[PDB]
Amino acid sequence: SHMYYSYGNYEAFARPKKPENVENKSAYLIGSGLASLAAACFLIRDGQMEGSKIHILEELPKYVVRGGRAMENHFECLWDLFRSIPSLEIDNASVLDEFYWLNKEDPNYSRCRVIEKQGQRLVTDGDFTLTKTAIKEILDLCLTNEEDLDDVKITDVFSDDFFNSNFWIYWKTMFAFEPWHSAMEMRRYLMRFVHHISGLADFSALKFTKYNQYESLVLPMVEYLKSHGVQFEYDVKVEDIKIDVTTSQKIAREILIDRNGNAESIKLTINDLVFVTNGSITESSTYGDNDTPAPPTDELGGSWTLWKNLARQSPEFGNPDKFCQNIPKKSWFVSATSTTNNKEIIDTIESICKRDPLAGKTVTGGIITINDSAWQMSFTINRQQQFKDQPENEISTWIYALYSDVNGDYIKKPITECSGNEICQEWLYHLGVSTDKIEDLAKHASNTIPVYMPYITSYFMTRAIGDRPLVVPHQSQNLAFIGNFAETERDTVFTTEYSVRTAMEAVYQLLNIDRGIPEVINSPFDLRVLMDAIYELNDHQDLREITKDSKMQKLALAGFLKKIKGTYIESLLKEHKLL
Amino acid sequence: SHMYYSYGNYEAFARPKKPENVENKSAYLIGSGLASLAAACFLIRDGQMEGSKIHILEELPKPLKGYVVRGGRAMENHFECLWDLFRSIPSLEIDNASVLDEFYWLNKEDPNYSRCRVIEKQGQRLVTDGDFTLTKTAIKEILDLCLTNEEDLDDVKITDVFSDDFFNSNFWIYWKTMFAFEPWHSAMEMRRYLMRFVHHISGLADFSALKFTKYNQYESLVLPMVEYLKSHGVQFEYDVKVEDIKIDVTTSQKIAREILIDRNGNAESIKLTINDLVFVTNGSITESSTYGDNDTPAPPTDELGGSWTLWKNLARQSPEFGNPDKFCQNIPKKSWFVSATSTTNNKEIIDTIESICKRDPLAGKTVTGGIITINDSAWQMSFTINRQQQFKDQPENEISTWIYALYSDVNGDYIKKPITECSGNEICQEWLYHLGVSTDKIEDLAKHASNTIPVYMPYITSYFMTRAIGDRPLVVPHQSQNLAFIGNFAETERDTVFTTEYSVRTAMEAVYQLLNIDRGIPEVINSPFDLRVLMDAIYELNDHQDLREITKDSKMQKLALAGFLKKIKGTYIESLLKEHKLL
Ligand SMILES: Cc1cc2nc3c(=O)[nH]c(=O)nc-3n(C[C@H](O)[C@H](O)[C@H](O)COP(=O)(O)OP(=O)(O)OC[C@H]3O[C@@H](n4cnc5c(N)ncnc54)[C@H](O)[C@@H]3O)c2cc1C
Ligand SMILES: CCCCCCCC[C@@H](O)CCCCCCCCC(=O)O
Ligand SMILES: CCCCCCCC/C=C\CCCCCCCC(=O)O
Ligand SMILES: [K+]
Repeated sequence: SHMYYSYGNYEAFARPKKPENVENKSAYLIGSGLASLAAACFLIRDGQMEGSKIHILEELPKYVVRGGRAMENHFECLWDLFRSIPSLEIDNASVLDEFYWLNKEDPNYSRCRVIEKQGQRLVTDGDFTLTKTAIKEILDLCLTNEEDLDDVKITDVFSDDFFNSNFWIYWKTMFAFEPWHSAMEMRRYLMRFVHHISGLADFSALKFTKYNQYESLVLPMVEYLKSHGVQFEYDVKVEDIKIDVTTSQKIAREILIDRNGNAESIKLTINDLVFVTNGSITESSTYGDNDTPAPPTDELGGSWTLWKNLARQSPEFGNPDKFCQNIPKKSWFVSATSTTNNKEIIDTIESICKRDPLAGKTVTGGIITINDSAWQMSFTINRQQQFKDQPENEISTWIYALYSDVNGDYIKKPITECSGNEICQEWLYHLGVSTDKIEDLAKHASNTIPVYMPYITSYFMTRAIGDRPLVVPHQSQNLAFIGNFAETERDTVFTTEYSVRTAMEAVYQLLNIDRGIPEVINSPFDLRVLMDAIYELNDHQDLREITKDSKMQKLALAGFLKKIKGTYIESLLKEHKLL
Repeated sequence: SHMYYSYGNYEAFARPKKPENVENKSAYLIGSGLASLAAACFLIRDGQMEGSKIHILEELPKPLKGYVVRGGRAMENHFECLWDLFRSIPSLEIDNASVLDEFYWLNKEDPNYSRCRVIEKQGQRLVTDGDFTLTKTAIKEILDLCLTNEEDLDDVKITDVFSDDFFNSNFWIYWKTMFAFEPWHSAMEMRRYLMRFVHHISGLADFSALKFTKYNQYESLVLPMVEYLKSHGVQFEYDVKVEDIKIDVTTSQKIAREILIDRNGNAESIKLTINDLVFVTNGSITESSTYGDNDTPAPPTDELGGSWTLWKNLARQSPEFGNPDKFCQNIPKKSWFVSATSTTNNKEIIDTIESICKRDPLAGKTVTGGIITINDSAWQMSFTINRQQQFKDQPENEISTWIYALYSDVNGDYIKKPITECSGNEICQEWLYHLGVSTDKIEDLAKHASNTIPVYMPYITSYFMTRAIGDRPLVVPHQSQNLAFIGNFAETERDTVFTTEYSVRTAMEAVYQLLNIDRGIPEVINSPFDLRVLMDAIYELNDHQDLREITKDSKMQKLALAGFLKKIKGTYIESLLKEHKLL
């Protein structure tokens, strides 16, 4: 139905024929976020649309870290795209090459993932400490149809054993799950990343770009698009799109914009495609400084207002209110980037992560979680420096806190009432810095910039099938929805992969491109991977240990083992350490 | 061990860094087969070896009485190494396009499928054509074979693991003819085939999973590689017969020291260092092939040509170099030996084929979509007509049919002689007979309207001979510093021989190991570990029966299924089973 899914090298390496009649078509891409950028690259590369017919409408005209960071090997659509984007750092190489080599020579992993009691490593760090009841809850969730998970919370499907496991510590902090978030999305994550469970506790599965996501992913694509003549249109806010929703078709007819404070309108025909990135987790963000809190806001911005205006033209365009209203005041809102050249801080980090922060390699290898922090705070030092023109004596630490309405342990205030230096103080406290030194180090030996993001948890809010518009709604002729609030099967939002996937599916479907789209990696269907998951989830126990204290399963196991003794199934189980 | 297996787009699209010290290395590739050429291409593209330091050593120096077809078995999408290679090889047909791009577009424009797979009784379609007619016993035997460890199948034959129900099934007709399996062949390799291609079980009977090049293999695969290699300065050396390679074998090292060659009559010797790599294609299924013509049989032979002599000479220097005798010796005389290429512009023959395969042979698109099997032919004969013409110099009013017989020592039904005693025109008459041509016309249409070239291949079944782990050398034997074995008599995991993929796979593995290239090699496709594929396979193997139909007969299975279903009622597992038609 205008696209199909594939895997393996045949479809990966094959090139689509130029799509029919693309020469008389144009594209309008609302926003210059990564999904729109990705949709424009696919239009250039696989649609062979001329860049002059491709219009990226962005609101803006013309340290803080984190647009994105962690990636994995099985970002199948992202790597398809970025093998074709030249590096801005290596000659005759793609962003993929740069990244692939970088991560070979300095492969990621954490030497200390969770701390407590002011800088001590958690004694069970590395184990999931899941009881058999918790594991059963995990499988039961995977065995639940997604259809049966409308509006279901994480707390509805897990008991306290689960929430007391180390597993949950590692999972909620690395992915930013709150207990009230969508069990649907939690389920997709479990199945989506099962091949990396072996790397969950020590982040051995993660891979990072050289610099921040903008210097390493966005700018390369902007440059790719500029060299192909893509028209970037600034000072343009898209307020509405008039869509004709009939019994047989949906056609976007008109883009209503404010172009430099002036109300204008872009008339569309059936051959003008519109790519809407609906919803935004970064909109309405505010910034503090070392002595000022990022001020809280519940303002809807352009992105949310546009989706709401689209949603009033058809329920098939989604339900933005499920995502941008009723966000619990406890949710993550604040992140901070703390910069310092102070040797005591840097040295304290080294004595925890066991790596020289200033060496230019992995440091924390991903977030260290402060497990007994009131704020449920985690922080990471990536490869330093994360910016191109930053002094090589400086580190930049990124801090976030899952709980926003709880007094700190040292700064007895909610993070939303904290200046940069105060967030720094709470962090240094949990690092174990002598409290007699913390205040001055935060105020005069560091600079910490907080950001308040009202919608940073928005992707994970409990939802129902239908709350997210399909990438190409039923009967849509020239309208697609892209990014992490659009609907596609199996893949997990809050990833850059999801933004590139939806962009590729939108371009391919709307132009009818005759090439397969890589399916979400088939890990949860791979018996090899499933064998490993059991092994790892049970903290490296074989099937005899797993069933030890249970009469019913040790009898079923016995029967099974008599049946499989000396077979290939036995050999597989042994290779995967289950026997 | 100097490699790793991978899958997914990350490693597929990634480029390896230039391997360490490759500027001081050279390569010698014995022969111009596809594996050797494939290796040369990986040397260029991923090794970044200088072309002038790559030396292809080929016997031949650079007279047949008709077009000859072969080498062009089908391909499938999940030839993972092959497409990794040919995405990088320029098409000679389409500008600005790889061989993959050309193949890809062609097979979407003219997808392959068969409209008539098995005939009998002189041109009549098999009534059950389409079905596997597998009994539950037979199905249990297939599954029981896959659940057997490879190690316990040493020297086991296919007749040792299957019984009467299976051998009487359409499945086995389809299977044995399309893959050229003999009942005495390796059950280990049959097992690898079962698992290797389980994702295509739905395409077995109508060939809808097969893909074909535009032209014969040499024009579509080999010649693009040769021009890639020559454009990069690669050295081709003709008139070179390699007789032996001196290998110093020691506790911690195997090193090729010397290549003993006959170069245009003269006994010569290429001296090697550890930095000169040698790639050996050990054994050959086409070695010692002889040709006949429309009036002459291809004369039978037992000669061990150069390839089999070279391997025996290597096997003498270490048991890690394999057992060539398990493959080139004691080949049964009933084995497939003869194929033939029958070329005609005669409208009665062409129209007769059209009436069977339901397509115009001369339109330039799929014709038979792969072999048609004559199920009741004494010879167990099959024949295919690919897209026409398979040769760029051939007239547009001509077709060329490829014909083979699995049984070489059995009288024909019309020409009452074994195929080995038959002239090109006699093979054609036996073929025409089974097409339904009136016997009054068969002699004249085979003798004056057709030109049939037979080929006798002593070793054409040799890939499938019953073997034991260890008979095939590893692609890079343990501790080998500059010696690799490539092609379909070298050992790698899971993959299936008698396929171009296996040749390219070994090539890739050899080059990557010997040069320590830091990029993943695509694993054999993971279909046999894929629950969705295994579900589809149960459905298809039981001729599209959901599980309730499958268990009707066994009141106890009817029960076990009763329980399973309540354990999974309303769950994802149920939904998957319904999606894959088992409920
Ligand atoms: C701090 C942070 C860290 C992250 N880290 C990771 C990570 O480590 N790994 C990972 O996989 N993922 C991560 N993510 C998720 C990832 O960043 C997102 O999935 C992705 O960046 C979203 O891209 P998008 O363009 O689809 O969404 P957006 O970029 O939000 O798309 C909307 C954009 O278009 C513009 N726009 C919106 N509305 C309008 C309008 N009406 N008119 C004009 N312009 C408009 C806005 O400027 C906005 O930026 C992270 C996200 C954040 C916020
Ligand atoms: C496990 C394999 C790949 C996982 C995909 C990663 C993307 C996860 C996503 O939920 C966004 C993360 C949000 C911010 C949390 C802190 C960042 C920690 C981190 O970068 O992992
Ligand atoms: C696990 C048991 C498997 C059950 C039977 C498996 C059947 C495999 C079937 C079909 C393959 C059909 C042909 C696919 C491409 C062949 C390419 C070639 O000729 O080399
Ligand atoms: K899929």
